[PDB]
Amino acid sequence: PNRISPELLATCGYFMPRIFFLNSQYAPQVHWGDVVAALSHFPAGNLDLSSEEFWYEWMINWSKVGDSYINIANSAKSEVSHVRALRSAAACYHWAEFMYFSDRSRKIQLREYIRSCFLSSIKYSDLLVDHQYIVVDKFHMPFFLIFPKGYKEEENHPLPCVILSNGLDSMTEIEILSLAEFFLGKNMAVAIFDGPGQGINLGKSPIAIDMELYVSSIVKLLEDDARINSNLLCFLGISFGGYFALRVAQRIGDKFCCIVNLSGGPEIAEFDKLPRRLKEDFQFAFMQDNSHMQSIFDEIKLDISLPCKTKVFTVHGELDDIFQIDKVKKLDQLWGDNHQLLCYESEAHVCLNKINEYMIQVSDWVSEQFWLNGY
Amino acid sequence: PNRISPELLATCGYFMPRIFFLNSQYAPQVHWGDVVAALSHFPAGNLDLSSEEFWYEWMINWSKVGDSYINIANSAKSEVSHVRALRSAAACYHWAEFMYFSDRSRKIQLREYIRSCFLSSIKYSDLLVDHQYIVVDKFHMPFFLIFPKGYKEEENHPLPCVILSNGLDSMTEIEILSLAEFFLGKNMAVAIFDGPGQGINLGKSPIAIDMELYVSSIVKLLEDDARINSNLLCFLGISFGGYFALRVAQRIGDKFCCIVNLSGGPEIAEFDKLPRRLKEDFQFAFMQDNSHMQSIFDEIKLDISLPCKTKVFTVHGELDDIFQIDKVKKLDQLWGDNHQLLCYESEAHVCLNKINEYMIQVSDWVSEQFWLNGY
Repeated sequence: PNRISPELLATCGYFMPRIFFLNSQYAPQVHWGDVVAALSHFPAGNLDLSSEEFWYEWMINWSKVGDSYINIANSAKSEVSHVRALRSAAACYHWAEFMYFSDRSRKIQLREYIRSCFLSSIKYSDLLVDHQYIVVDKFHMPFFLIFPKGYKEEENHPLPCVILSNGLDSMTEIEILSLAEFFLGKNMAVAIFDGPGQGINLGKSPIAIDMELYVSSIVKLLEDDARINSNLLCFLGISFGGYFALRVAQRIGDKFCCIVNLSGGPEIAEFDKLPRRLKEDFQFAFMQDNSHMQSIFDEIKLDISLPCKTKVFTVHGELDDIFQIDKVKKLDQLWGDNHQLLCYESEAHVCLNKINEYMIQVSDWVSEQFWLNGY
Repeated sequence: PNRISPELLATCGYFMPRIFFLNSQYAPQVHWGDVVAALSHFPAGNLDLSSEEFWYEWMINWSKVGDSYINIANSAKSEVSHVRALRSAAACYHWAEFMYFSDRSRKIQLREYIRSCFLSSIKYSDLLVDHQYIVVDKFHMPFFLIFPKGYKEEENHPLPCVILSNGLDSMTEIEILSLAEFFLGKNMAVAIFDGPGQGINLGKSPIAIDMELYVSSIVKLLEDDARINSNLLCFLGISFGGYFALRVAQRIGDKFCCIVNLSGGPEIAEFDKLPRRLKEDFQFAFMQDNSHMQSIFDEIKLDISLPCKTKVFTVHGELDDIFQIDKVKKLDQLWGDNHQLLCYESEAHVCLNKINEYMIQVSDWVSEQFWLNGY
C-alpha cells in the first residue's frame, strides 16, 4: 500500500502545517494524497533535513506529482476540471521548489510553472483580477488587484484594500492568496505583488530590505484607483514579510488604518545559529554568499525607538527560532497601545498549527480597524 | 512545541487521507493544525487501533477541538467568520464520532452538533438548499436538494441531478457534500439524504439493506420537481453506499443515465476477519449483536447474474480489505460493457490517496454520460 514511511512523517512534522497551509477556494492547495504521492517512493536512509541531498529528492519527487496533475489538466474534459488540476499542479510545484536552492534555473522554472497555472486559473475563475506591472524606478513589479466574489463597480462604494507581502520562500498565489481570501470573504479588495526577490522574482533580483518603497508605489496606485478607498488600507506581511510590515509601520504607517505582522520581528536571530536550510534560504533570496549574510542581518535590524505610525497586530509563537519572541515583546512594550501581540505559548515560527484560528481573529480585527476609521 | 507524536502519526496513516478528505468550499474540513490540537496531548502508550480505549480518547480529544471552534463561532464578529468556525467545529465533531460506537447517546449528540452547524452554515451561504422530509411509508427521511452557485430557475433549463449516498460511517454534510461539490461545480443539482441508519439517523434506526426503496422516493420527488431533469439522473455511492449503488443499478438502474460506485462491492469480506473496529462499525449501523452480523452479510451478498440496467463506473483499490477486488472484478467481467472499472494497484478501501484525481475523472465521466443521453 502507498503510504509515507513512519521515519519521513516523524521527520517532516514542522513543514506539514506549512505544506497543507489554509483551506482555500482559489489559492492552490495539496490533498493528503499528494503528500503520499510525493513521499511514498522517497529514498530510505535520506532524513537529514539540513542536507542538500534531502531537498533535491524532495524537489524531484514533488515535481513528479506536479507533472501528473498537468497531464490531468491537459486531458481534462471541462474548464472546472482543468482549473482543479492546474491548482493541484501549482501547489505541488511550489512545495517542490520552496526549500530548493541548488539549481537557480530549475527553481525559477518551477515558479514560472506556478505563475502560468495561476494566470490560467484566473481566466476561468469568478474573481475580477487586475494584473499589471507597477514601475518603481527601473523595476517592473508584477501586481495583482483582486476584487471580491461578484464585485460590480456601481453596486459598491470604494472598497477597503489589504496589501499582502510575501515571506522569504512563499509564492504570491499560494500562501499570500490563501491569506488574502479571508479579506476577499469580507468584501475587501486585496493587493498581492512580486517585489524584488519575491514570488516570480525570487532568484532573478535580490530581495529589497527597503520594501516599503515598493509598497508606497502600490499605495499611489490604489489612491488613483476609483474602486479603492485609499483611506481604508491595511498592510499584512507573513514571516520575513512581517518584518516588512514593521518597516511599513515605521516609515509609511500613516497611509494605513492598520498593519498585520504574522510572525515577523525587528531583527533576525544569529545567521550562523540558523538551521542550515534557512541559511541557504536567506542566501538565495539576497543572492549573496554565506560570509556576507550576517552583515545584511545587521543592516536589517530595526531601530525600535522609531515608533509605528498606525495600529499593529502581531501574531507570534514563543518557540520562533528565526524572529525570537524576546525582541518582539521588547517592541510590543515600547510601541505600547498601538501594538497588540497575540502570543501562542507552544508554537514555532508563524504559528501554523493555529493559522485557521488566528486568521479568523486577524480578519475580524482588520474589519474593526476599518470600522474605527468610519467604514 | 505542539506536535503529533511519531508513534501516533505512524499508527494513524490510513485514516489520515479519510480525515483530510477533499478540499471543499462548503463541506466542513479540518486543517492540519486541528489534527495537531486533537492528537498533541493524546495519551502515550495508547496505540491499539482495534481497542475501545483508543477511540474513546480519540473522541474526547477531537471533541475538545470541536468545542474550541464553537467558542470562536459564538464570539465571531462577522457572519463569514461565524460560518468558517462552525464548519471547522463540524469537521472536528465528525472525526470525534465516526469511529466511536461505545456511547450511542454521545455519538448521536455529536452528529446533532454537526447537523446544527450545517443548517446554520446554509443560512449564510450562497447555495439554494431545499431541505425537507421525504415520507417513505412511516419513515421521515431528511433530504437536501442543493442547486449550483448563482442558480436561477428561469436562467436555466431543468438541471441534471446526482443523488449521493452515505457510507457506513460518513456524515451527509461532510464526505458526501464534499463529493457533491464536484457536480455542483459543473452546474448540476445534487441530492443528499439521510436514509435509515445513515447520517443523522445513524444509531436511531438500523441501516436498510434495501436502500433503493428510499432512492426510488427521491427519484419520484425529482420527477415532480420542474427544476430537475429526471431523464438526466446519476446515483453515486461511497464505500457501503457503493454497495447500494450496485443494488440501485440492478433494481432501478433504468431511472439513471449512469451510476458511480466508489469502492463498494457485491459482497463484504468475512465479518470475523474484519479489523475489530469495522466489526463495531457494522454492528452499530445495523443495531445488531456480533453473533447476528455474518447472517446479515450473507443477506447483503448480491446475485451478480442479475444485470445492471445502466452504465456503472467503479473506482476500487486492489488492497481493499472490506470489499475484496476479486469479487468486484468478477462483477466487472459479467456486467461487461455496461461496467467500467478504475482499479488502483497499491490503494486500500476507497483509494483515498487518489480521491482528488479520481473525482475529477468521475465528474467528467458523469458529464459525458449526460451528454450521451442528449444534454
